[PDB]
Amino acid sequence: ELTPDQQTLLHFIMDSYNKQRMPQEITNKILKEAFSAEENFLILTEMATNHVQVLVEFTKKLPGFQTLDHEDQIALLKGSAVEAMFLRSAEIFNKSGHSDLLEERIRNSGISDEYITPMFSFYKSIGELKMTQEEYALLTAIVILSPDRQYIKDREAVEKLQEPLLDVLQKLCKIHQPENPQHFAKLLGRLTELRTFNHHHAEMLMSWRVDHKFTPLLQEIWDV
Amino acid sequence: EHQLLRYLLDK
Ligand SMILES: Cc1cc(C(=O)O[C@@H]2C[C@H]3CC[C@]2(C)C3(C)C)ccc1N
Repeated sequence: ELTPDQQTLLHFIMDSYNKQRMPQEITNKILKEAFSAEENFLILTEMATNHVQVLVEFTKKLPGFQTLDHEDQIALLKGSAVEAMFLRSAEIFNKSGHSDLLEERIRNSGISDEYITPMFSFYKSIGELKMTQEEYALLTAIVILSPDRQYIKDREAVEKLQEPLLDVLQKLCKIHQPENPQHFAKLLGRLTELRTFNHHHAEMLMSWRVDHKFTPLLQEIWDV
Repeated sequence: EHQLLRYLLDK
């Protein structure tokens, strides 16, 4: 069903999505470091940093992003970082435990259960759609290229980048889940759950600010 | 917003 131009678009997206590496140096710390609330928090700081790093790298290569107004580019990057990040951490969580040690660190890092619980529900809610890489990539791109973010000046230029991505996803849903015609709608339904992390994340940041220190990049991406 | 992000986008 994909047209030549849809294929071309899908390949660019996949090329860029696959260059995203969680560095070994960081995954190594998940086992190699001692556990305490402090060490765990440092590790998470570093992971969050890498997620945002990788988001920027992915974003800048999305077709048409470089043609956007430079202020709108920044608004999209800040607007989408939480959702993009939670989505990526789902993918990493579900594709060795390993996963187990990471889970343990998250659950001991000065984060209240009020936020941990939904985080892990979400990882489960994502994992039973059994999403392919293509689906993760396109969703991430759809999240990033949202015309509904605060401060955007030219919302139409964003919507024109986003819409084609949504078409490609709809067809992919029909090719990889031909027996479930509600799949596309389920993927989009998980986006509304993903959005609830904007509020949770701001609250986690607010309670961490009890003498705790953040990297430069996390300071800029979230204004803190 | 800011310099670090603009740098990371431009490089
Ligand atoms: C400012 C700041 C933010 C985070 C963060 O939200 O990211 C965490 C890492 C993963 C584990 C919990 C996170 C929210 C995650 C799912 C992205 C972690 C540390 C830190 N110093």
